[PDB]
Amino acid sequence: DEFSYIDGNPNGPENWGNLKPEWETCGKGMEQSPIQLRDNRVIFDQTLGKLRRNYRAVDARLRNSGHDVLVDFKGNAGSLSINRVEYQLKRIHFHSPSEHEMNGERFDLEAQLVHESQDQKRAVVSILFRFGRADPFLSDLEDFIKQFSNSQKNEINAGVVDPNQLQIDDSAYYRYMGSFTAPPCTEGISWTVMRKVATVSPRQVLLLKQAVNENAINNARPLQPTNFRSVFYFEQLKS
Ligand SMILES: O=C1O[C@H]([C@@H](O)CO)C(O)=C1O
Repeated sequence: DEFSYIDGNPNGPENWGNLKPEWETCGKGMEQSPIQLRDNRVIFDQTLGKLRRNYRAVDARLRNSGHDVLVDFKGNAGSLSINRVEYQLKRIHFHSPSEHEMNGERFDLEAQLVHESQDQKRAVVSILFRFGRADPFLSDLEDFIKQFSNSQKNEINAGVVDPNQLQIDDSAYYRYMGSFTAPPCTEGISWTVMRKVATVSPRQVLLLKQAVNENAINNARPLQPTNFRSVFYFEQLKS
């Protein structure tokens, strides 16, 4: 699991796919994430509907992987519905700066909600943030996040973590097929990236960045080629 976000280094993002056989798709796959999201190339699909979530507050652990901080839910944290297929919410990864761009703009943080169906299909819902008012979700975790920095520990019980504190506006999003954004960069992942940009405070991002290894202080994978794949867009009109 040594990989780095330092461009130019032997273990850096351009080389991920040559580091070990298990990571080859990082270099050779053609539906890699993240990508550029461009309004002028989207296919509109009114048929997708408002994003259908039913999430539940539940017991969680915070983990420092060394290259990101994530929330790891212990109980059943509820689920996301796409095409009446149901995907359970398992984890939330944090990346600063953002990995996705929207019309050429890179944001200050991205949160990625990883879900898994019983069929084991994967869907990720991404939220993009600009510096502003604190994020209510991270507020309730700040003192736990701090402990990665004021101590030796790399897991922490965060108790009950509520995903309905997340800044998700269900009325508009992008949708496309992609990959995990870190090794093993596996494909077949449905991505939903929320149009509405949330806010997070600088203090909150700093806490996150304090937590990780040095080679991961910025932990965004560079944008990958779109390669002609389709990008769908839904947006609910006032009518
Ligand atoms: O699609 C994803 O890739 C990231 C990974 O880069 C985390 O470090 C993750 O877990 C996702 O939600």
